Amino acid sequence: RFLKVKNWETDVVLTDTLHLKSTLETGCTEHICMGSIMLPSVATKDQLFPLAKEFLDQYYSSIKRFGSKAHMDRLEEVNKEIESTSTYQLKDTELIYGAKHAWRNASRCVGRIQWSKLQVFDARDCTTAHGMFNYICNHVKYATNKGNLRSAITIFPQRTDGKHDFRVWNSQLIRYAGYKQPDGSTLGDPANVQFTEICIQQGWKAPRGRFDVLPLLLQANGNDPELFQIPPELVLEVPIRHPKFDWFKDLGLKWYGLPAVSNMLLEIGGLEFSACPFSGWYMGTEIGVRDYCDNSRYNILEEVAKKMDLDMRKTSSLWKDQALVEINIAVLYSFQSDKVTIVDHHSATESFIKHMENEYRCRGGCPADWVWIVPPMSGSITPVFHQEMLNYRLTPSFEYQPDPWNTHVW
Amino acid sequence: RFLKVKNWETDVVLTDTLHLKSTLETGCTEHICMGSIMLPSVATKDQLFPLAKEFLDQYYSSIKRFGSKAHMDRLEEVNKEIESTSTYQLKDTELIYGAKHAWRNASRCVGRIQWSKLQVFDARDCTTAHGMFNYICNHVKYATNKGNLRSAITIFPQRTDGKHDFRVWNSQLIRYAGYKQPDGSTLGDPANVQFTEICIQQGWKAPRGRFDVLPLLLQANGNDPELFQIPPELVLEVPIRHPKFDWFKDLGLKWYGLPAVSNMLLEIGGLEFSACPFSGWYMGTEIGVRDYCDNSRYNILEEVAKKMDLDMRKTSSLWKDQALVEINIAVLYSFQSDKVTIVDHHSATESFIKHMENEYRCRGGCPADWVWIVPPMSGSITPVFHQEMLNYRLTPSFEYQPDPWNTHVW
Ligand code: HEM
Ligand code: HEM
Ligand SMILES: N=C(Nc1cccc(CNCCc2ccc(-c3ccccc3)cc2CN)c1)c1cccs1
Ligand SMILES: N=C(Nc1cccc(CNCCc2ccc(-c3ccccc3)cc2CN)c1)c1cccs1
Ligand SMILES: C[C@H](O)[C@H](O)[C@H]1CNc2nc(N)[nH]c(=O)c2N1
Ligand SMILES: C[C@H](O)[C@H](O)[C@H]1CNc2nc(N)[nH]c(=O)c2N1
Ligand SMILES: [Zn+2]
Repeated sequence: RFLKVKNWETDVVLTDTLHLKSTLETGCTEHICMGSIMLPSVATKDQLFPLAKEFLDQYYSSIKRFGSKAHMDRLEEVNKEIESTSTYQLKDTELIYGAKHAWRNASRCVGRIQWSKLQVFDARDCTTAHGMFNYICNHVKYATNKGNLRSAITIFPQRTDGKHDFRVWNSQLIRYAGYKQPDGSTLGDPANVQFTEICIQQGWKAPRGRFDVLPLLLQANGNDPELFQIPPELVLEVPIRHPKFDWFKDLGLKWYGLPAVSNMLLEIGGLEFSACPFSGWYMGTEIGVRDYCDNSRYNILEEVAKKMDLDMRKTSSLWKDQALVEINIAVLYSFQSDKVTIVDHHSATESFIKHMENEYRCRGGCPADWVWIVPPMSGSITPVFHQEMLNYRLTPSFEYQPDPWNTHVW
Repeated sequence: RFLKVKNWETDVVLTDTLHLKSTLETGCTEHICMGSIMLPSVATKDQLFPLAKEFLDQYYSSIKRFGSKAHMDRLEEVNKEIESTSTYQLKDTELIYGAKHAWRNASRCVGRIQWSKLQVFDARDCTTAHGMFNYICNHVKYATNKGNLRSAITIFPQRTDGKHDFRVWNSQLIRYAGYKQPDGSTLGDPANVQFTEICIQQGWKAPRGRFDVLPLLLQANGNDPELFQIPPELVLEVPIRHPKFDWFKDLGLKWYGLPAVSNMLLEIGGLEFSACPFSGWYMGTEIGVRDYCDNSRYNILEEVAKKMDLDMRKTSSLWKDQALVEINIAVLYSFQSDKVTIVDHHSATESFIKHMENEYRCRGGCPADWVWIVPPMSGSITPVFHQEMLNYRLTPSFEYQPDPWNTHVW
């Protein structure tokens, strides 16, 4: 009931009591661990007030006013508001608190040392896709900050009956298109080929190239979604060069500076925000390892190893590993030389350990998903590899949700 | 009750029903996943026959004679033998079956495609530490096979009352010593500094250098353990050179060819074999990444990056990643050029996926520990990174056990 986590590189032991406040379930049981399963698995008023009370208790605790009169009146105000409408509305303060803590609770996020430096854009007054576009543009502009990236979240109206959901159909605000070729191969990003076609179906005119920034597909109040093109001046892009290899330019790679997830669901006090695009900055490996080198993504290890003139006959020459490291030095160098915020996996993972120590100290724990926290290369030469982590579900939280096209009464 | 695991690089889905035969518990609950905890947590006759029956049922099932007369008579023979002595003895056939399946069930072992090619040395007639030494030497000689390594396990008498355990006090049959220096630094292997001292306490005369192969500390029938020096001619060693960098020789690194774990407990049919050294061959990264580059092991990344003349000022130059890849090419090249069996993490992890497909097909599943199966470098450019795995505990099994010195009535 007071669980211990050890770091096997420092012999440091932290004690977790925060997992006692855990509410949702993990997918694991006493007899099966599902910690490597990628995805593990309308509301009513009878369930809502417990969720609202729990959240309001932690909100008022966090401002040194747990159990005060203002707390009780808010509790009663929300209870009575749930009585009337079978839902309720968060204060601006509660909304900002909840969003920050959904990030704080994201066990898969190695970047949480920054969790309290989060800029919350309240878009709950939005009514139309055009409003969404506007709000999203201002998010991109603010978050990008001329390369001095700033963490931000934009929060559209909460789910009501379910058939009036706000949704951003893009998986990220900024992603590159993906088209299948006549010869079956893929140009651009294979991950987005279905979404790229959905935009063509709703009317996108595609410049069938590699790094074509997709338009936005914005659904407002459950209506059919609508296409919008982010102004190109708002899309900061980094050309990828290597500090040593000059042919690396000829590779002609570029990536966007702003990672901004837009397909997740923000849960606060039992309220569901189905459209809550949030952005930070990149860890290098997301681009250099996963985006560029996943076999189902840009899959460039072939080309880079060629230009390096590596022994590609044998798997055991580690030509793949050697090219992988060169690519990630190139992503980092290119972003830093452009003053565009980025963090290498060593800096990021060290900060997460430090963040973990803070959370165990001032909060009694830190939910953490080792499978996701350990970078996709150089695992054990980063300190998180050696860090036991307890994974558990705390709320407020970011949740996955079905893709909108699979569910939307169209 | 019929769980699905997906590979997110191939879109391949396998169905696991084998987890239903799972017996022991994982450490995880519905509310907390402990999949990154490194260690998760005398017998009686009233518990033994269930364990014996379960095992004998699976043994006789596996030879197409489940429920036959020979099965029932063995079941009755073992029941009556447990009645008399409150324990029982395995047939040679059952012992070999159990050991192979303890390996087959080792969810942390990426090497299980080989699980049925296991050479079982029955040492249950051993009575003394000298017998153990002899048996262990023959294991080393056979397994090493002039570099054409062969998987083997040597199985000493099962635990009886508990105070007559056979134990190999070494964590591996072959490991390098570790001594702390006058200036506090460590020479050799920091992992073994406590064990190295224990040998000095029991009488080892140490050649205080780096790669000094430790003696054996063998405990027989619960008596005090005794030191033995493996004949050096039996300890195959590989000098580490690089196919490109000639200074890599000046690094003066060498490792032993035979990885042979000796501190684990083999559980078969509820019987406990506390001394069961088993050996295979190395995956390159065990040496090149963990042994050489863990900060708490040989910690050589410093030196290698120096000789490579790498930018070590910035963490973000990835000098560590770049030196790490060079080291692992050197370990692989050096072993292969010496015809000493080794497998690179690409070959090994590909074979494990293939092994997984076999087990789901012909067995309904394959227990697998993603945290341990994914190599410590180049994670996502190997196929296991993308492979959902269910972890669960099947028996026969290899279990951790306390270090003998912490428990032994001395
Ligand atoms: C500020 C810099 C940030 C960094 C360096 C960072 C880093 C990361 C990385 C590398 C991942 C793994 C993503 C993947 O592999 O696909 C991740 C996951 C995640 N991040 Fe962060 N992040 C940052 C900011 C944020 C912010 C501002 C939020 C929310 C407000 C957030 C919420 C999450 C969530 C919910 C996940 C889990 C995604 C999933 O399960 O698919 N992060 N983070
Ligand atoms: C034949 C070649 C083999 C290869 C390439 C291989 C590979 C590996 C590797 C890389 C690990 C992780 C070890 C670590 O990181 O410390 C491991 C773990 C393990 N292996 Fe294998 N192995 C082989 C043979 C065997 C054999 C013959 C057995 C038993 C008869 C075995 C049983 C185990 C067990 C029980 C573990 C888990 C150890 C733990 O939890 O600490 N392996 N294997
Ligand atoms: N720095 C960042 N990064 C980051 C953070 C959170 C989440 C993500 C993206 N998380 C997506 C992982 C994912 C999800 C689904 C599928 C998938 C779904 C259906 C079919 C096939 C694949 C594949 C992947 C990645 N392979 C990136 C930030 C972006 C915004 C703030 S921080
Ligand atoms: N190819 C091989 N390899 C392999 C396979 C199985 C197990 C192992 C060694 N598994 C040890 C992992 C471990 C355990 C304990 C501690 C530890 C304990 C107390 C204090 C500090 C550390 C540290 C580590 C590694 N960091 C290697 C083979 C050897 C034999 C057959 S196959
Ligand atoms: C099967 C496995 O869960 C899947 O590949 C996970 C592994 N860890 C990951 N970790 C991060 N950060 N991002 C990912 O997409 C994944 N993928
Ligand atoms: C904390 C964490 O569980 C620990 O570092 C694990 C991670 N995965 C591992 N995987 C292997 N193969 N060997 C290890 O020693 C470890 N260490
Ligand atoms: Zn688990």
